Amino acid sequence: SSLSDQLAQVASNNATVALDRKRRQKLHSASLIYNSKTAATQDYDFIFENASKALEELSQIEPKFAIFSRTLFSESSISLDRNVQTKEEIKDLDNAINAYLLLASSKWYLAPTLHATEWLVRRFQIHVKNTEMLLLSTLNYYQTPVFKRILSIIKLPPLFNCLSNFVRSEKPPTALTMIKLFNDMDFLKLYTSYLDQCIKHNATYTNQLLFTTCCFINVVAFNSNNDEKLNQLVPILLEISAKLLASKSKDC
Amino acid sequence: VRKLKHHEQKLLKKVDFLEWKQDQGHRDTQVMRTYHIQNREDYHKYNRICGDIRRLANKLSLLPPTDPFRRKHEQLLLDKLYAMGVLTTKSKISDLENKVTVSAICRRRLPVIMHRLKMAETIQDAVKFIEQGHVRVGPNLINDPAYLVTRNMEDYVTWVDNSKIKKTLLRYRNQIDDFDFS
Amino acid sequence: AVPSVQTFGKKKSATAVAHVKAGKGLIKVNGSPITLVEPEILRFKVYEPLLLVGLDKFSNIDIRVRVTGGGHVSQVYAIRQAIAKGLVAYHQKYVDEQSKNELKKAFTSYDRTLLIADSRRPEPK
Amino acid sequence: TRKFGLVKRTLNTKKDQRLKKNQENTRNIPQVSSALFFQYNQAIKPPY
Amino acid sequence: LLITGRKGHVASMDWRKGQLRAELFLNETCHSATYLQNEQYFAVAQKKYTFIYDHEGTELHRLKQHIEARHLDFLPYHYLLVTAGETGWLKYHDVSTGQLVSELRTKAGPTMAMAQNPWNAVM
Amino acid sequence: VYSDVLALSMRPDGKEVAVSTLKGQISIFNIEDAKQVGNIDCRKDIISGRFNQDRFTAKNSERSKFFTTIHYSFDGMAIVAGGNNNSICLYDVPNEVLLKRFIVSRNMALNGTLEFLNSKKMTEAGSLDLIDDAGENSDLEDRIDNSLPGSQRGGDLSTRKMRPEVRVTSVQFSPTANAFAAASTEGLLIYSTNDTILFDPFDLD
Amino acid sequence: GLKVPKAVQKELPFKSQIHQMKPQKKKTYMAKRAVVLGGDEKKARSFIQKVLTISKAKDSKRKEQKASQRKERLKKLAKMEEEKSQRDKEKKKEYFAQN
RNA sequence: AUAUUCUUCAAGUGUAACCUCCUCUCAAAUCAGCGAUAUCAAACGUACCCCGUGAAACACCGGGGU
RNA sequence: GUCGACGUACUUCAUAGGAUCAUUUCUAUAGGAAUCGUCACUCUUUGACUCUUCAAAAGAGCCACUGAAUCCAACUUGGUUGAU
Repeated sequence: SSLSDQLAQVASNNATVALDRKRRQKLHSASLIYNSKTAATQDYDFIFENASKALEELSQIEPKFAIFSRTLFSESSISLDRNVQTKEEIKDLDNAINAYLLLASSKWYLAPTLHATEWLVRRFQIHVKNTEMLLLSTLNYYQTPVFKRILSIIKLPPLFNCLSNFVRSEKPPTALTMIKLFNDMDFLKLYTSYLDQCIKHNATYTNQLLFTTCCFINVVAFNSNNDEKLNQLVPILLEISAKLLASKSKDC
Repeated sequence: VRKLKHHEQKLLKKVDFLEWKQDQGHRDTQVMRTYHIQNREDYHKYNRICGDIRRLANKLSLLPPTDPFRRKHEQLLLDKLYAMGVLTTKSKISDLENKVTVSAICRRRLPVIMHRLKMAETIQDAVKFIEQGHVRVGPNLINDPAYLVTRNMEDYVTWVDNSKIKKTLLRYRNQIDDFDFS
Repeated sequence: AVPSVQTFGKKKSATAVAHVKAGKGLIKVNGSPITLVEPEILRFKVYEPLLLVGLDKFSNIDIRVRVTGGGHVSQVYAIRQAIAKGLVAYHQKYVDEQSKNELKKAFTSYDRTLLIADSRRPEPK
Repeated sequence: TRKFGLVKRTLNTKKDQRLKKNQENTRNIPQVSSALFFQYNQAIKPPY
Repeated sequence: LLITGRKGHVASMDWRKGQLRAELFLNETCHSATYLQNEQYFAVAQKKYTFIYDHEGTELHRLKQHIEARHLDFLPYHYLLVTAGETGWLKYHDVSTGQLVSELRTKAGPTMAMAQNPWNAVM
Repeated sequence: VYSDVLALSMRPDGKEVAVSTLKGQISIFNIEDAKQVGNIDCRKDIISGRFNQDRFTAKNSERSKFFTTIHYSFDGMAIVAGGNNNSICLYDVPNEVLLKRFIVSRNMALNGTLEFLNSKKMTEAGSLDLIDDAGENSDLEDRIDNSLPGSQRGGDLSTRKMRPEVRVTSVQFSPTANAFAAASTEGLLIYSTNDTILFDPFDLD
Repeated sequence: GLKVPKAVQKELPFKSQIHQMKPQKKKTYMAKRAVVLGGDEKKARSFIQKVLTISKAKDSKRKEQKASQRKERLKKLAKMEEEKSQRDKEKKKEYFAQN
């Protein structure tokens, strides 16, 4: 290809690597709670105080968050940057954070999860590295003001190209544009592999599991003409509903 | 660099990264813009000739004045340098050292002549029409923008026939004739 | 849009602006049919580009001709010039090329004045 | 689809700001004095 | 990083991050280039004339001198661009003032290999 | 005539004149009368090259679609024409149809050969033939570009800074033996029939 | 005003072709549409056209008053220039009469 | 020091270092001011009938219309 | 016939007192202000980059597969109990 195509490919792989001070003051400045001026002037040490104080409240709501204070939200996990570590160790940082956003996604209306994930946003760079499991865990809150903030950070993946006009928009992403997401044949194959991952931990909640079907009904509805499109659709949908019946949960 | 301070100034009275005495005022760039010439080495390909005029002017000035060689020989040369059209008048013999400039030889360029004869609107736009292939000299169309044109040959530049730019001109006067397929 | 071709025709000081477009087969001169040209003896001097090549080739086209200048005769040499030029410059544009060289060889053998303006520029002896 | 009349990008001198010589880029009418007459200067009195 | 094609690339990339400062396509051949005093000012060795470029791709100077340049080097404590081409001569161009310091006849023919000494600034 | 004429030639009868205008078309006039016998159309059957430095398709450039020479055969029945194009022609004069079209040369080295250049030569900034390979060369004498700026068809071949164009300048028939020589860029061509490996019978029973 | 002959006006170069708008005869729809406020607005649209007439002519008379006194002042000014011209000649004799 | 190496001074219509003037200021074109042949609208002017105000004036009060 | 001599008439010739900038410190003068390893925010100027108007011109050309946007046809939903 050209030069500037290949030389912008290096930019994606070093999207988090703070090199100049101005590169740091753009990456560190974006976050969930604080605005762009007051975010850049605070340590990780400041953020870890508010997180570990908030995370102990979430441990009181349910004891499942107690384990992450041993590993991710521990005091020793301030010095570790992602970029310094090997390739095997990063996938364990993903598999902790992927296990975290399952438990986080249920208590998402509450104020302490907003202060809890933000240290896991700003120290662990989940708004760049793994924004699929960040967004797929929080895809059902599209009307809420917390998801409007989540859009205002993330460089959107190539699969979520329907929401790309709603990044840093005034009004929330409307209900039909959520269907244009699920109308794609590839974006469903995430939301299968998100859900069959979510059932195995048996943490699937009521408002989430409605918004799955309320999209999965409409995908059948928008494709009720094209009999070819439906023919390639049910290896995606019926294999969910096969595994969605295997659940212990009556609600699933 | 920095708009260095007053005490920085006096130690760096002479440093400058943009403008050098070697660079000679950037005269070569300054006339490349006014005539819009494509490749950079084109200037000093003329300025070697335009200097070689003056070196022949100088040694022909060092011959004694009542020499029927010397009186014959620069008037032999001003015949040619006026026919080619680099210099405006034939009368002065000291035009040959004073008025022979590169900007004189760089305005018998073809796109300047298409701007002098009011063919194209500007001088960049004439390069745009030469490179696309709308202009011609007699039979054959010309495609190098940097075609020198003799003052004698300056009569014969026209738009190339059946072109889409000689068709539009004839529509303005409501005088097309498609038996010519203009 | 509309496929048209504009050709000129010129005798002494008379122009002839013949627009030729694809149509039904009407042939007008100054907003009047060609069967009503003035001098009435020279009406067959303008039927020459109709009848030399054959009247079939006008079945799909329109010939709008408007003339100014000249006299009674020297306009009739302008409408026979601009109809011949307007016919033979529509077959090189919007119909087939081999039609055109059949026409340009037909008008040539009959009278070359149909195509190119016979300019009677002076001569000093 | 490359543009026509392309030329090597080079340094403007008449327009650029980094050059030293190109780095550079309410009326006032003083009232004639309230002392002064046409030429008489009616204020000056001894001591001077 | 600075790279030069033998045919026409000159790319003054930033390298860690993915930004691209200047990409000049030169239809003359090009042999070598170095950054002179920062990332900002670099100097390619063209077909005949060593040019001095800027971070945007601008020309700053067409060096009339340095009339062949196969091997081109800078040494940073003297602001002193050095060339040695296929002409034997060895020229040092003090790029702060623009005044050529010293032109040196090598007597040995076309310079096949040149590299500076960092400790000493002899070459 | 209709457009600029160039390169006339007269039949050895002394009664006809063959012309080559700039519209491509070759016309044949009488002399004792001013009228014309006929004209033969040459704009289509001319092959034209796209040069390396061009910006137009080879189909719609007006460089080479006329004929800068014509010569009647001594029979008075055939015209050979040749211009700044890549092709030579043999028109029959009464039947008004070309007989055979000769490509002068097939060289990538010369410019006016190809109707269609390769696409892999076109890099985003420019063709990969216009790049100066002159500085790569080992000797001194090759590297010295002394080409004057806009010198076309000039004095030496060094002073072009272009590849040489394809043009057939002047064409004549032979007097004797069905030959005709066309003077090219590559050098003077000679076409002939001295083979006679051909079965051209006449009145066979 | 000058009226260019049309045979001169026809073969003019494109830079200088004189723009002469033909009058319109077939009534436009817009000139059959638009509303003109009458009554009270007419008394306040006649008046603005009656004020701007006064202030254009009060300017173009007082602006003419300056160029009437410009002509008088430069006649008085050149008379002072002529005395400083001739007397400056006389000093450079009485200077060089010493030298 | 025992022909080269090193050193000192002198001279060169010697100089691709270094000083200096030229190699820019067009038989050019745009934009801005000015502004004509013209144009659209409005007002005002002339004549002509109509309506309000008024008791009324061929109203010397206002208005509408062609 | 033209050129001198004399007379007449006009044109022309000399400036001086200061101050600052000019040398990689120093223009000669002590009567003068400038030696600092920078971290932020605001504001202004210039440059690219993508579209683009006055306004075109030319397409390194042709095929094959896959993807998208617009415009009708169709269908569905809402719509005189009021769509635009």
